[PDB]
Amino acid sequence: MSHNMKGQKKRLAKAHKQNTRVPVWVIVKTNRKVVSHPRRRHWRRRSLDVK
Amino acid sequence: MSKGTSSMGKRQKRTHAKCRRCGSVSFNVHTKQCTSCGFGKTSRMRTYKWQAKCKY
Amino acid sequence: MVKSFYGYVRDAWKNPDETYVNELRWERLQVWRKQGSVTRIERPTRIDRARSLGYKAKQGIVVVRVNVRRGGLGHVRPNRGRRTQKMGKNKVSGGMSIQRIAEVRADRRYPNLEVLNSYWVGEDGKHKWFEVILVDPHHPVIKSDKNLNWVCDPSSRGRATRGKTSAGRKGRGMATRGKGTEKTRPSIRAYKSRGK
Amino acid sequence: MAILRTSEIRTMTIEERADELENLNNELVRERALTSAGGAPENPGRIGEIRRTIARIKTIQHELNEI
RNA sequence: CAUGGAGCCAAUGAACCCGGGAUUUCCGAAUGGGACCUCUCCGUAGUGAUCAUUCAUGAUCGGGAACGCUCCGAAUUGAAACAUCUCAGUAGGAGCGGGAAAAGAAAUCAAUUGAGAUGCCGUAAGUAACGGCGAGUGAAACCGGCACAGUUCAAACCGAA
Ligand SMILES: [Mg+2]
Ligand SMILES: [Mg+2]
Ligand SMILES: [Mg+2]
Ligand SMILES: [Mg+2]
Ligand SMILES: [Mg+2]
Ligand SMILES: [Mg+2]
Ligand SMILES: [Mg+2]
Ligand SMILES: [Mg+2]
Ligand SMILES: [Zn+2]
Repeated sequence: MSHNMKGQKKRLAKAHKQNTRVPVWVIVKTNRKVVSHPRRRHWRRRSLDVK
Repeated sequence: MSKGTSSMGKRQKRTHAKCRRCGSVSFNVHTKQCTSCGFGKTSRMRTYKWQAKCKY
Repeated sequence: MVKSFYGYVRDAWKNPDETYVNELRWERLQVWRKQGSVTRIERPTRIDRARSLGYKAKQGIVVVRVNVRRGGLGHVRPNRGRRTQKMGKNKVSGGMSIQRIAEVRADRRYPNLEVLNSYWVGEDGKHKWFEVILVDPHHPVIKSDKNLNWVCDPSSRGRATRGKTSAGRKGRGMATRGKGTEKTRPSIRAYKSRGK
Repeated sequence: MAILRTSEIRTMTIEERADELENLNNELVRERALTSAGGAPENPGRIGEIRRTIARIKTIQHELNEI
């Protein structure tokens, strides 16, 4: 099941945390000028090269 | 099998790990050297003059 | 004639094949062959030559016997297609003398010192031997010295690997002035290396 | 003004400074514990003020050779 | 960056700017051992490798846009083919290295008799010279300027001063 070390799991946790919708108050404050970031992906697509 | 999509199912291993010194996924796990920064080969950082046009 | 003993040593080494120095060569060559590439020796083999080249008996001054092979630049036949003028390499001797090779190896072995000069000390069918005089710039005795403090400068690092020694300037074509030195001063690179 | 100014931190004694440090750490632990359960804090300036005050106290101790 | 909510800080002079200090996870020259394990093992809390001394201590290692010095070194292309020649000591490689570096005080250049360290710019000049004497390659001295600066060892005499 892909036995991982500590560092690999750490990087996987970070790449997980980056999949987030931009906060609503950011969109309110910037006046609909920020609506996305380049860190969004999906698990069944291009594999991440984190490991 | 065939040279196309039939032999691309055995593509489960890895040949390059992640480098400690530069963070790029270019570390050859057999020769034990980074193919981008030269980590493992030397204490200096890999740079060649053919990585850019002759500046004239 | 009131003459110093340095003069007698100079005369004795003037023609080695016709004095007592030949027997000493016969004994010394065996011990030298048994040794390694670079070796630290307490006293210079030829006192007069060392004193002439700037040797003094103080701390921070080192002398070393280096060992270098004879022959030209051992060169490989080109693998791919040349043009029959660049294809041959057996008769193409190098462009760097053997004293320079000796001093560069000595510099590579001693990372903190700096090369001053060298001289010829013997040779046989397979090897040549030189002695290289090295001076330590961070020793207080050298710093206090008035005739040697020029080496405690930021333009004397790597003095042997940039052709600043005497043999280096001989090999750069800057041992003289006038005709023939049109393309060798103030440097080889300045004229696209068409000198030398 | 602040939870503590530099004058009061430098004026106090060693044990007084240490005790203030433990009180601040305990209050920060409680504040984080409440906020970790997805709740709007009762006063969401406390965390920043507390951390900056603790930074002041540690800087003062390190300057006075206390630690 | 980036004027949304709720808070906090600030006349004990904040925010901001100039100068100086503190904390500074792990890897990395990475340096107690080990890395398809950015962590892990013994903890003997760790001077890794090579060097100099009076053996207290000290030096080197990596980086830097281009510039600098030393050494190794092609082919396409041109010659309306092509081998000497040219492309070109170019592209590329290895070593060393600073705010600059290299050079530098005649065993020199002249010509009848003179000049007086070095570097850089102008000219000599596409000249002398080289060359299937083909294509092509190709200087220096004299002279005019910028800027100016000369000295230190070895030995002869004394012999630890
Ligand atoms: Mg195939
Ligand atoms: Mg270039
Ligand atoms: Mg060797
Ligand atoms: Mg200089
Ligand atoms: Mg042709
Ligand atoms: Mg360096
Ligand atoms: Mg010189
Ligand atoms: Mg040419
Ligand atoms: Zn790398």
